[PDB]
Amino acid sequence: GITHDKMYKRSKTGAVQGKWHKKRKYNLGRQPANTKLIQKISTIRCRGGNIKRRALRLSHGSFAWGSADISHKARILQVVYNSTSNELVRTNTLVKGCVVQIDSAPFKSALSNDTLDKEILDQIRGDHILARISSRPGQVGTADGYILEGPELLFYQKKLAPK
Amino acid sequence: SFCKVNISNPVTGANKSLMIEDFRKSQTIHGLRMASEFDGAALFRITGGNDAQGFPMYQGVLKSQRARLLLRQGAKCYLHRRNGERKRKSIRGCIVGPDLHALSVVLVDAGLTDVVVPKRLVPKRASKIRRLFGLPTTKVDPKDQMLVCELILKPKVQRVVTDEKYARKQRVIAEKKEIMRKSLQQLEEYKALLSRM
Amino acid sequence: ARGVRKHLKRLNAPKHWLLDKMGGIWAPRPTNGPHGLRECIPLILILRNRLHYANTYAETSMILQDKNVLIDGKPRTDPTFPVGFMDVFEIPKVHKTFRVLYDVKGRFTLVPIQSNEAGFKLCRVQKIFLGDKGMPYLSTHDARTIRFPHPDIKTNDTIKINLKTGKIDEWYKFDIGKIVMVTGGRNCGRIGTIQAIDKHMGSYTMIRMKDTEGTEFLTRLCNVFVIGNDSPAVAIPTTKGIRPDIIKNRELRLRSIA
RNA sequence: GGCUCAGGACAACGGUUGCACCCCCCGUGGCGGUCGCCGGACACCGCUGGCAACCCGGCGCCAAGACGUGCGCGCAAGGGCGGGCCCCGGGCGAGCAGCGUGACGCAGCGACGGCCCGCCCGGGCUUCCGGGGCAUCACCCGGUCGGCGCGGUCGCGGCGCGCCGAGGGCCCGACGCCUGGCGGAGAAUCAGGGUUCGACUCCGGAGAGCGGGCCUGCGAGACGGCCCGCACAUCCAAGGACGGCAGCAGGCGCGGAACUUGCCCAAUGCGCGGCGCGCGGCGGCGCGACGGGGUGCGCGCGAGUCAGGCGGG
Ligand SMILES: [K+]
Ligand SMILES: [K+]
Ligand SMILES: [K+]
Ligand SMILES: [K+]
Ligand SMILES: [K+]
Ligand SMILES: [K+]
Ligand SMILES: [K+]
Ligand SMILES: [K+]
Ligand SMILES: [K+]
Ligand SMILES: [K+]
Ligand SMILES: [K+]
Ligand SMILES: [K+]
Ligand SMILES: [K+]
Ligand SMILES: [K+]
Ligand SMILES: [K+]
Ligand SMILES: [K+]
Ligand SMILES: [K+]
Ligand SMILES: [K+]
Ligand SMILES: [K+]
Ligand SMILES: [K+]
Ligand SMILES: [K+]
Ligand SMILES: [K+]
Ligand SMILES: [K+]
Ligand SMILES: [K+]
Ligand SMILES: [K+]
Ligand SMILES: [K+]
Ligand SMILES: [K+]
Ligand SMILES: [K+]
Ligand SMILES: [K+]
Ligand SMILES: [K+]
Ligand SMILES: [K+]
Ligand SMILES: [K+]
Ligand SMILES: [K+]
Ligand SMILES: [K+]
Ligand SMILES: [K+]
Ligand SMILES: [K+]
Ligand SMILES: [K+]
Ligand SMILES: [K+]
Ligand SMILES: [K+]
Ligand SMILES: [K+]
Ligand SMILES: [K+]
Ligand SMILES: [K+]
Ligand SMILES: [K+]
Ligand SMILES: [K+]
Ligand SMILES: [K+]
Ligand SMILES: [K+]
Ligand SMILES: [K+]
Ligand SMILES: [K+]
Ligand SMILES: [K+]
Ligand SMILES: [K+]
Ligand SMILES: [K+]
Ligand SMILES: [K+]
Ligand SMILES: [K+]
Ligand SMILES: [K+]
Ligand SMILES: [Mg+2]
Ligand SMILES: [Mg+2]
Ligand SMILES: [Mg+2]
Ligand SMILES: [Mg+2]
Ligand SMILES: [Mg+2]
Ligand SMILES: [Mg+2]
Ligand SMILES: [Mg+2]
Ligand SMILES: [Mg+2]
Ligand SMILES: [Mg+2]
Ligand SMILES: [Mg+2]
Ligand SMILES: [Mg+2]
Ligand SMILES: [Mg+2]
Repeated sequence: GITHDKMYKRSKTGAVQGKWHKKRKYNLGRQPANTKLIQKISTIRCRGGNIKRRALRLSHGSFAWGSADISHKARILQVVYNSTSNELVRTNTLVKGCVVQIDSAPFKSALSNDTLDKEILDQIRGDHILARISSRPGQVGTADGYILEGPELLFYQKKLAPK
Repeated sequence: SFCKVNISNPVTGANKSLMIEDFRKSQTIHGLRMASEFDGAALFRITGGNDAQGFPMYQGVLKSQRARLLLRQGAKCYLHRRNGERKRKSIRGCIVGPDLHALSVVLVDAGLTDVVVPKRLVPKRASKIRRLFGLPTTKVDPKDQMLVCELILKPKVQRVVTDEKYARKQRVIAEKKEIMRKSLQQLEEYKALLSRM
Repeated sequence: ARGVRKHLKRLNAPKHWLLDKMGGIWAPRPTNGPHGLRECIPLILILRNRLHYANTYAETSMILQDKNVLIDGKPRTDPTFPVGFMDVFEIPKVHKTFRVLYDVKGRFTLVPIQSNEAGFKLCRVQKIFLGDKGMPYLSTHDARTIRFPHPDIKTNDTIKINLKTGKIDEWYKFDIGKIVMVTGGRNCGRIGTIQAIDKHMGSYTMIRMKDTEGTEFLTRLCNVFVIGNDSPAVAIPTTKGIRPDIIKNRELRLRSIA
C-alpha cells in the first residue's frame, strides 16, 4: 500500500533508478487521523506489538501557565492559527503546534495575585486564553499544551490582529 | 424434493420432519425472514434452511437470491484452516420463498408434544453441582464428592477448593511478601552505604 | 530471509570448534543463553565429540534428561546449551569438576579444579546502568545482573561470585601491572601483565601486555580479562599462557611420535 | 530448511563505520508494592436435514494452563517547569540518562503470578572506498537541490503534504541506450607482468505464471495462506465448484546437450519430546571427469562360481 521506501525516488543527479524487489511490509505507512475538535481514540497494532493510540474527536486537555505554574484541565474552544495551512484552521483540526483558544473558567481562581503577567490576567478576565498544543494527537491520542507568553504571545497576537 | 421442514422442540427435546408443496404461489409463509413468528397452519419460528444446491441462509443479507460474501474466521458457514484466513462464499437461497429445499423451525408456546428426551450429560463444574442441589457456594466445607451420576466417557468435578490447593495459594502469597521485605531491606542497606560514603 | 535463522551449516561453524568437514551436512546451532554464538561451544560438542561419554546425538540426550551434568551448579537439560569461558563444569557420577578456559591456540579446554574452588565464578563488568525507578545495575560477560553494587566497582573490573547465593564477595580493579588473559582475537588464551593503556577519543582503546617470558603483545580493551592482582585467582593449564613458535611446536610434535 | 537466476548496472554485493533516529520470539540473569474461589458458551458428540459434488445448516445436553470480569501496598505512554549567560559521576569523546514537582490519564499484570529490565541471536536503515559496455548517447534533472512546519513510520530522512528559495550533476564521461548482466569467496591458463569466466557446493540478494492488495503473528507484503484483474488449463446433472512442480521422482515440448514415478529416519541436524521430516542418508542409471591394477613370468596368479564371516535400518 502506502510506502516510505526510497526506491521510488530519483538519484541526486536526477537519474531514474530501477526497481529490484516488491513492496516490503516493514516500509508501510498509514493514513493520518485528522483529529477533529469537539470522544474516540482507536487502537493500532504496530511492529512487535506496541499499541498506538490514535485520537478522533478530542475535546479537553491539560494546560500549564508555566511562569506562575498554574496547571488545570481545560476545554479547548477553537483552533485559531496554524503555521502550515489555513485549511487546518478552517476545519478545527487538532495537530501539534497549532494555536488555540481555551476556556478561561478553570484559571479564574488565579485572578488575585499581582506581580503576575497582566498579559495573562487580562486574558483570564474575558472568556478565553491563547494556548499552544504540545503533543502529537495521532500518535498518543492526547492533546495537551502550554499557555503562551513572552515574545511568542505578541507574535501570535499580531498574527491574529483585527486587521 | 419440494420442502423438508425440520421442526425442533427444545421444551422437551424432540425433532420431527414434514413436507410441503412450497411452490411459486401465494403461500402465506413467503416473504418472512430468519427469526420471525408464523402461525404454522400449513405445517413457530424460522431459524435456517438450505436451498437447492444446498446453499445456507445467512442472517441480514435481506435478499431472496443468493449472494457472495467475504466471510471471516469465527463466522457461520465457514471452517477455516489457518488463523486469520478469510474466504469468499455463496449464501442465502431466499428470505423464505419457493426456492428452498429445506426449512428449519422451532416451536414456541405449544403430533402434539409428547416425548421427553433425557439429558445425557450431568453438571461438572463445582458450582454447577451446588445450584443443582441448592447447596450454598460459600462455606469452609465445600468438598462435595457425592458420586452418583446414575452411572452415566464422562465425572471429575472441576473448581473444587481442597486443602492442598488452599495451602498452595497461601504459600505463593507468603513468598510474594518475603520478596518485598527483602527488597526493602536491600534498598535501605544501599541508602545507608552511600550515606557513609 | 523472513525471520531468524535456526540452522548452521557445517562449513559455517566457528573454526575453533574443530568440526570435521565430512560426516555431516549440519552442525548444532547454540541456543541463546548466557553466551553468544561465536564465543561459545554447544554442550553436546563436549560430551560426545570430546569426552566420549556419549557416542551419538540420541544417547547424548538421555544423559541430559536424567540430569547428570551441572553448569555453574544447575542441571541443564538442553544439548545445544551454550557453555563458555569460566563456566564450572561438574559431572557428579564420575566426580569430575572442570573450569572452562582457553588454550594457547584460541580453543576451549577444561582444567581440573578442586572442590574448594568450584563454589565461585569470575565475571567481567560490562556496563553500569540505571534501571527502573533509577536504581543502579551492573551487567557481566555471562548475562548476569546485580542491583545495588558497591560504588567502587567500575567498568572493566572483574567480580567474584559465590555459585549458590549468586552474590559478590570480591572485586579486582583494571589497572597497570595487573595479571590478565586475552579472551579473543589472535592472542587468545595467553596470559600476561598490563603495561600500557592508550585511549583514542571516539575509537578503540588498545592494551599492551607482556608475558612471563617478556614477550609483548597488543589487543583491544574489549578482549582483556583480569584474573587477579599479580597472582591468578584461579588455576590455569600447564602451559600457563606461553605460546611457542612454529619451530618449537614442530619439535614437540616430532617428539610425540618419538 | 529445499529450488531457481527472471528482474535489477552510483542497485545488489565486498571490506569498513554508526544508531545520542530504531524493533526483536525463544533462552539466560534480574525484578516482582498497582487510585475472598465468579460467569456463560463453543467445538468433538447425540437427534434431525440440504446438495451432483465442493461444502454446510438447525435444536441440545458438557470442561479447561481457552476466554471475560476481577480480589491488590498507586503508577504504562505522552505533557509544563526544574543548566552553566573565558572555553573547556549513574555514564560519555559529546547535557546524556535518572530524579523532584505541579497537571492529565487509568493502560498492562492479577480465577495455577507477570507486567517490566539487561544480554543474546536476528533484522531495519546508515558512513567511507571498490562496484559492465557504447560518444553514430554532450549536455541532463524539475520532489529535481536546499530551508521552514506538520503528518506518517519501529525509527531518521522530500518518505508524504503546505509554504519559501534556485539549486543539484557533468570530458576525473553526467544523462540516455544496450547486455544470450545475479554479486563475492573463487575457477581455467601459466617464467615474471597478465587474459577470460564468474548458472550450480559456503556467504548475501531476489522470485514462486504476470500485475497488485491483505489477514494472522515477535517475525511474511508468505504463495505446499487468503482476495482481485489478465493469460491459460480442471470436474459437472449446466445450477455451480475449482488450480499453480523455479520442492522430490516422473511426463510433454524445446534443444547439440542432461538419471529411478526406489528404501529409510540407523546417522548429521531441525520442530515439538516422542514422533515427525523426498532436509539429509542408502542403493539404482551414469566412459562428464579423477585415481590404482591387468591382458604374464619362467610357472604361479585375477576375473569369474559356490559357501561361511565382516558390514549394513
Ligand atoms: K506498503
Ligand atoms: K516485511
Ligand atoms: K491467514
Ligand atoms: K533466499
Ligand atoms: K523470526
Ligand atoms: K524463523
Ligand atoms: K557443510
Ligand atoms: K560438510
Ligand atoms: K553443506
Ligand atoms: K538449536
Ligand atoms: K533442480
Ligand atoms: K538473475
Ligand atoms: K521467532
Ligand atoms: K550505507
Ligand atoms: K555510504
Ligand atoms: K554504504
Ligand atoms: K562507493
Ligand atoms: K561510449
Ligand atoms: K512542489
Ligand atoms: K520534511
Ligand atoms: K511539498
Ligand atoms: K519550488
Ligand atoms: K559513458
Ligand atoms: K540470461
Ligand atoms: K604470471
Ligand atoms: K597485459
Ligand atoms: K600474474
Ligand atoms: K605470457
Ligand atoms: K549443476
Ligand atoms: K543458488
Ligand atoms: K549461489
Ligand atoms: K550456500
Ligand atoms: K546462504
Ligand atoms: K541467505
Ligand atoms: K539463496
Ligand atoms: K526472497
Ligand atoms: K516475479
Ligand atoms: K505467480
Ligand atoms: K508474480
Ligand atoms: K502474483
Ligand atoms: K503478487
Ligand atoms: K522482519
Ligand atoms: K502488498
Ligand atoms: K503482494
Ligand atoms: K506434483
Ligand atoms: K529455472
Ligand atoms: K529420488
Ligand atoms: K527433440
Ligand atoms: K531429439
Ligand atoms: K535420523
Ligand atoms: K523454534
Ligand atoms: K531423498
Ligand atoms: K589362482
Ligand atoms: K577366487
Ligand atoms: Mg516478493
Ligand atoms: Mg471560518
Ligand atoms: Mg496464521
Ligand atoms: Mg530459505
Ligand atoms: Mg522556484
Ligand atoms: Mg559471481
Ligand atoms: Mg555464482
Ligand atoms: Mg540445477
Ligand atoms: Mg514456503
Ligand atoms: Mg506472493
Ligand atoms: Mg535435438
Ligand atoms: Mg589398485
